Amino acid sequence: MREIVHIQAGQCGNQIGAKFWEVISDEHGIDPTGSYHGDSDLQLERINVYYNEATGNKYVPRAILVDLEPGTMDSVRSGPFGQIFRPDNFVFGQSGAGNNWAKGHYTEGAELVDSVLDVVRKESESCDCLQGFQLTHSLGGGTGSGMGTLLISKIREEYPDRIMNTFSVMPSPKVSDTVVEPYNATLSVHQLVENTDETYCIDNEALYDICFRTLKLTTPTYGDLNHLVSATMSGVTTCLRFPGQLNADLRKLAVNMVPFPRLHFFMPGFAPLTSQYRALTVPELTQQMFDSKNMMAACDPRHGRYLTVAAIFRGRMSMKEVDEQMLNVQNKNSSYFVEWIPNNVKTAVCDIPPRGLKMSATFIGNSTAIQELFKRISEQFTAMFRRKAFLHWYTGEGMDEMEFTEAESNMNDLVSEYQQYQDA
Amino acid sequence: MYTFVVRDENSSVYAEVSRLLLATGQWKRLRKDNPRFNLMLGERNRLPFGRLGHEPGLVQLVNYYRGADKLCRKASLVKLIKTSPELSESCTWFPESYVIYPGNVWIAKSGILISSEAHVIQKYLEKPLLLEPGHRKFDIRSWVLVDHLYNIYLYREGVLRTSSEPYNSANFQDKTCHLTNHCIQKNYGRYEEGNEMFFEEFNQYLMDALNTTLENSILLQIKHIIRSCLMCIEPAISTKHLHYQSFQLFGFDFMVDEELKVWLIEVNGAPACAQKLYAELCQGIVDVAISSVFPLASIFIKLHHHHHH
Amino acid sequence: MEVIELNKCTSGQSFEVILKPPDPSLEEIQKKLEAAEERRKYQEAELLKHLAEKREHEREVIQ
Amino acid sequence: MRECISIHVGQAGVQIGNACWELYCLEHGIQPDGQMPSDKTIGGGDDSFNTFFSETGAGKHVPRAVFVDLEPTVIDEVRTGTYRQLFHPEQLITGKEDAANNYARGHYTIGKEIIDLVLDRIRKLADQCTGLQGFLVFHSFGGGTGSGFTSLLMERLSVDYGKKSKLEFSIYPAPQVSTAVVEPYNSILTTHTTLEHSDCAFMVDNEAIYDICRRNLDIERPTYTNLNRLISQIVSSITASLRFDGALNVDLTEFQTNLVPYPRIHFPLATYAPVISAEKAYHEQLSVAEITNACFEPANQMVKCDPRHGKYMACCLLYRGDVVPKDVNAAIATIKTKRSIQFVDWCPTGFKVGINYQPPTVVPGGDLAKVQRAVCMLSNTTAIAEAWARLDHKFDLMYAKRAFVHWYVGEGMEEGEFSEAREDMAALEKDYEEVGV
Ligand SMILES: Nc1nc2c(ncn2[C@@H]2O[C@H](COP(=O)(O)OP(=O)(O)OP(=O)(O)O)[C@@H](O)[C@H]2O)c(=O)[nH]1
Ligand SMILES: Nc1ncnc2c1ncn2[C@@H]1O[C@H](COP(=O)(O)OP(=O)(O)CP(=O)(O)O)[C@@H](O)[C@H]1O
Ligand SMILES: Nc1nc2c(ncn2[C@@H]2O[C@H](COP(=O)(O)OP(=O)(O)O)[C@@H](O)[C@H]2O)c(=O)[nH]1
Ligand SMILES: CC(C)(C)c1nc[nH]c1/C=c1\[nH]c(=O)/c(=C/c2cc(F)ccc2F)[nH]c1=O
Ligand SMILES: [Ca+2]
Ligand SMILES: [Ca+2]
Ligand SMILES: [Mg+2]
Ligand SMILES: [Mg+2]
Repeated sequence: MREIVHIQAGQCGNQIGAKFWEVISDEHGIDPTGSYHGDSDLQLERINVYYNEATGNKYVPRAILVDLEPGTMDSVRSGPFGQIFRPDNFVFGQSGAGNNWAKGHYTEGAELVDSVLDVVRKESESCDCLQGFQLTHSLGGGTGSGMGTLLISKIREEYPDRIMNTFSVMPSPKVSDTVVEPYNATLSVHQLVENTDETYCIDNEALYDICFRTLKLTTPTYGDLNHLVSATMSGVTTCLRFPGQLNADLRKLAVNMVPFPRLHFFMPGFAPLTSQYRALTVPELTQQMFDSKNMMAACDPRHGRYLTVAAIFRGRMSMKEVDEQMLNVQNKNSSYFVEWIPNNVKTAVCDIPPRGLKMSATFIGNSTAIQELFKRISEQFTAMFRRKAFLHWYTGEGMDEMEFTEAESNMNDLVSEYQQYQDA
Repeated sequence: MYTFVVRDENSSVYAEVSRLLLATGQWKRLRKDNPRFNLMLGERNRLPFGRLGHEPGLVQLVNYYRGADKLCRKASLVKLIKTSPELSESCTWFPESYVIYPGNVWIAKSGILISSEAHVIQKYLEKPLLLEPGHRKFDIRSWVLVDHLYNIYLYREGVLRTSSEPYNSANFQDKTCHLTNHCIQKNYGRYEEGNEMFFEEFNQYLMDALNTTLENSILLQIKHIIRSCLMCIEPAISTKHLHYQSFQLFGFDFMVDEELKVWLIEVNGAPACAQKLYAELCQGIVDVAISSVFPLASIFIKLHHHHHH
Repeated sequence: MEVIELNKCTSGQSFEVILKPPDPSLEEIQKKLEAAEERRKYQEAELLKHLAEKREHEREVIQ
Repeated sequence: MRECISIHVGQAGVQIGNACWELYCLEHGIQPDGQMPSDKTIGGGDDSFNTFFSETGAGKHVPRAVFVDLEPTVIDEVRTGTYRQLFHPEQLITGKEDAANNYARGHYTIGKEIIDLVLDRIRKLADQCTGLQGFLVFHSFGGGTGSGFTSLLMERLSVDYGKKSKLEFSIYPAPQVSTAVVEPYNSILTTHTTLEHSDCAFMVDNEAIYDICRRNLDIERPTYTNLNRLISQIVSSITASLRFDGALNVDLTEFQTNLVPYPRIHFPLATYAPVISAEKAYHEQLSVAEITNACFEPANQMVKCDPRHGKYMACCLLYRGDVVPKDVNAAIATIKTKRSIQFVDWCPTGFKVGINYQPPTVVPGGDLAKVQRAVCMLSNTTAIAEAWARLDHKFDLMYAKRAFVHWYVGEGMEEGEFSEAREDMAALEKDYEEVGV
């Protein structure tokens, strides 16, 4: 188990997705044309995880680019690292999805889905040992939400034993394109509860607040939000992209993070938050990465309890000082970690730091506090749905109200289930 | 900021130790089944000593010495004394006691039978020391705190648990003159409050009636018995070099006979303090047993004696 | 304290000192390995039965 | 002589195998290429070391070893390492996809497709044996391969080799060097299914080895390499009686006779002294008394527990170096009067001493200093049940909530096998107390 297949769907998916390949290609010493110009062998030791080797010793990302319109996929190809992707993996429709989940999942995206799966099958075929799939998408729009969740369902049929993880940007009125995002998200969450092993809940509320409050940017663009996402995405992918004596694959990681199958929605985080000169000490990284202010999902971990935590530190530091500092927050805040999973916080340290920083830390938390996220979208949903508002856009694409009632009920079930373990 | 747990609800002593710790701002109480503690205030029976000292990054302390039940059960206390050389079968400060499983007056106990006809059968002290005016029996209770380093700390305030009835040689069935326990009495409070005389008054009575002191006539013998008993079992229970550390509070029950000889009756593993003295002892347990191990931002007399031979 | 059964050789020696005196078959394994595979393939069937129903709902909506 | 086959299942098994076979080679003067200059019968022999090594006509000495792992990366470092020439490729077996710290995946799912291959490669070694004794099985309690595939192997070995003994070298899980959260489940599951099939099992709590490396070797944050080189010294201590001339513990059956009177209670506590750092400039060399006395300090035990609150069924002192019978008996006398060493009523209060005059061999550039004399006590004490209670409690906490269970069930396994395996452990803990109180 080494090869991962990456898929990026919709505007958001392709944006944060393009930044992911920008960041990690720099870390693995791969230039914009696909040629290696590094210095450490550690940059090529597990390069097969995210790159196919091509003729002339070129490295081509195992990446499939999906959208129901050409706009954003033409920007990606024009953008800084757009030349590195295999041209065959650019799979696109024409008429878009109008921020409509129905169009993505049932009508427009249906027409395109089988051609995307052929590229997946192409990449999956020439893979020595495929360990799983990752998807980048928003749950607020049409393509990434509707077609992304359709693709996840189709991949699970064809590859029922491979791991399916997502990087799922949640909508927020603070950073809002259309009033129907809560509808689109609620329909998607129901899909992810069934068909993904892990889902990284990137909340745009949380990224905005981080850009506004704790980075002093008055007018945050999507690029500013996407900077935080790519830093986190580099973070969660480090332990597979490098050593150091960690004998783990996606399944092994998923086994140790997901105690209950439906409850696999993680609270990502990053220290230090950037947009420096003084490098952070190990106590600062630890206090920051556990800090609510550095959480990429807008939930207060004090309002829930941790089922599992995974922290991975980057850079040259004392593993003794890490062990000490990680044990200090558990033993001084033990009420917020469930007692009934002994030793639920686990840690790794990678020698190679990311670009810019001398030492960082990436936080992955399966806290029950994530219910707050699903409650917030469930409230926004009901406000509209109790008056059947904006439903004509979905019923005109052949959906029934019954499906909304179902999806509402399934997410309120998920919230009830998180509540169960918070009180036990 | 340290952490503790409470797994004994009856414990009147460690109820106060729990309260004193909380009212500092540097100790947080956790739930009964939380593993991530510094201090365990544990149950009487089946205290899980195997689970202590296995949590990474936490120095763990517990308020019981494992294997100290060999001193606190009556059956084992007799067997300990007859089998140990350090306190032999020819031991002068312990009454002649035997073991048969379920002046020739004896006493049986573990319902208390005092006769010559008739668990452990023990030589009953027919001629005990009798307080006047009253002509009445008593027993002395001394509170000993053994810390993690096995420093034996004798608390300076003890108490006489007195009978209020005249002692009768011929009349054995009447229990209120022979047995001097606090529960059995409640003449309950005729001479002293709640059948409790303290070390100041008892020193004064001795000076007046017997021309001697408590420190000389009785307390030297007490200190020899406490030290002898605890040093005997030190190798079996000591937590030096161990992955968790222990302390414990003990209660030593004594009897003084007519010729001023002190006799050991029972050692008490989970002892209750006298009403007045709770405040001071429970602060002492914190100062010496807890705060030594976990430092924050004497009422005891230390027992040590290296005579060379 | 008696030192009994002392045996010596050029590379070592050994002795005892006494201080005081006083399965299922190949059938059943290959059976229950396969019984778990039956439950594994029943669970994977239930998945592809459930997903088959999602596929006919997808056709029903577009129709 | 009678031959012994060593089996190394899973990462922990494999890398501990590495350490042991490196050490065995130094002890018998065998080199990385496999030549042994001191051996004069080329092409064969029935010497003591031949119990662990076979021989070829070219002069190579070949470990009677089988390394199994459900993924390649760990055994690939044997294939490319310092002792690559030592092994035949058929001895090194690897799958593609591991057990993901999942007992059920290792036992049932991925076990089933490799069990027959592994038995076949073991039979290839058993057919080179003029009189096979049995097996030394090395594995982790916490890993999926270590827990799951080991237990399946042990079941099949009892069928295919009913007359032969089976010894376990087991690595009991420690949170401070495991990233696996589901180890309590894996440890209990394998211990249930392996219990009737294992004749004697030597447990090594990673927690204990880790602190011995901190406290005594001054190693700030011990690696697996630090832990494994220390474990192999202990393992060698235990297996030296099989590999050298001697009269104590000469076959695998004598381990069971000497150490295990009650067959279910087959977990002897190892204690080992002295552990001294090579970076230590000035070291005063410890006497027979001091190192024997060190065997009754819990800080040196392979599992942390308190032998004072328990009872012994058997004890074995295995000395390496300058040691004579009378210095040992004098130490035993001194120690008996000072410490709490209570035996069970039906067993004699005594000690089976074994001495080898060759001092402990140390890996060049390693952490351990050369010593004049060392000892490994092997004692079947009821105090080691402390380890079970701890593990069982953790199991109970998780399993009350059915935490992580779906992963096991999802690989075909039944929920009933959790409580079934826990009741066997509940029985085992109760056997220990009956014997020990
Ligand atoms: N002493 C020691 N312990 C180890 C070593 N490798 C792993 N462990 C321990 O073994 C447990 C994890 O089991 P592993 O052996 O890595 O797992 P595995 O048998 O490879 O099984 P899968 O990974 O599930 O295929 C943890 O408690 C680790 O600390 C080692 O080299 N030495
Ligand atoms: N050999 C003896 N001679 C005289 N009196 C004796 C005696 N043995 C016991 N007693 C008396 O019996 C009373 C109670 O007996 P004992 O002290 O053995 O048990 P106990 O459990 O009531 C003490 P505690 O509950 O405080 O630990 C004591 O107050 C003591 O005066
Ligand atoms: N963080 C982030 N969110 C985005 C970005 N682009 C769009 N979004 C969010 O995604 C939702 C709209 O989905 P979008 O991806 O544009 O629709 P699609 O192209 O049909 O998938 C809204 O909630 C937006 O807030 C981006 O670059 N970064
Ligand atoms: C700290 C460590 C021992 C590596 C650990 N233990 C449990 N979880 C983890 C850490 C991760 N756990 C994960 O599930 C995880 C997800 C992930 C990893 C990838 F490499 C790619 C895609 C992913 F979704 N990334 C992690 O870094
Ligand atoms: Ca069309
Ligand atoms: Ca030969
Ligand atoms: Mg858009
Ligand atoms: Mg493995």
